[PDB]
Amino acid sequence: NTATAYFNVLNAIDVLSYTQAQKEAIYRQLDQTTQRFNVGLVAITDVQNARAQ
Amino acid sequence: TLMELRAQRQQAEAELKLARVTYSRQQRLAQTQAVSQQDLDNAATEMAVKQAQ
Amino acid sequence: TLMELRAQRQQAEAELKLARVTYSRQQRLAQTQAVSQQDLDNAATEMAVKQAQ
Amino acid sequence: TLMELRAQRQQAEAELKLARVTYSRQQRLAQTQAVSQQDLDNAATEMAVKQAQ
Amino acid sequence: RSVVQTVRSSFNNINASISSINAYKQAVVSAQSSLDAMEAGYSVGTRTIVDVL
Repeated sequence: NTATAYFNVLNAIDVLSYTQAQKEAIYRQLDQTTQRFNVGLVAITDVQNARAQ
Repeated sequence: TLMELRAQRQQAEAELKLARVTYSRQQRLAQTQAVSQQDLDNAATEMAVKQAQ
Repeated sequence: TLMELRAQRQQAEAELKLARVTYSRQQRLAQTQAVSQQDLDNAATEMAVKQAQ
Repeated sequence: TLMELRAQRQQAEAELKLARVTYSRQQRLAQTQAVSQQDLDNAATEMAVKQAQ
Repeated sequence: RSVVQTVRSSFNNINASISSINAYKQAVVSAQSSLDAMEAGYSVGTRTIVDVL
């Protein structure tokens, strides 16, 4: 149990950081798409899509 | 020759109908903010082209 | 030269068959509301073009 | 003939509007680094073409 | 020590519930606008009612 619980923390750290990087990536994805709507290239629906992401 | 152009005009007469119905049928949705002004600029101009033809 | 046109007409005679079969094959499904009236317009106009040709 | 060119110019006058609005609409998003510099080169050059036409 | 574990975990789960509710709300709004958009697509019949569904 000791060893198991020990490793679990590591794994959690891992997923944490990764999910973080994903966060930033998707974030500037949304920013790009947003600006793209601002110049009017695309439908609002995509904006809401990236929003949901 | 006049008969030749008499038919060749009849072609453009049909294509103008296509571009026009496509444009109005885009705008009627476009009051609900259809696919940006992009396709509206892709429709309003083509109709001008068929008009010039 | 007349032989040349005699063949060149024979080409359009085939393309007209293609556009016509495509049009009827769209409409027969279109009584059950085929893929919008959009394709009905896309078929109806091309047939007019092959007709004029 | 002058009437013919008088219309044929009117066509290019519309296409130039399309390419130009498309170009500015790319650059305005491109201050936020729009879809690479690739599309900027795919837009600025087309405008030069319509300009030459 | 057990109940300490449990209560913290519970608190945490509540927060998770909060964020999840947020996300799904936005997903709802998004899918809704997408719906209305495609409905407008059928307003001139670009699609099929199934798509709408």
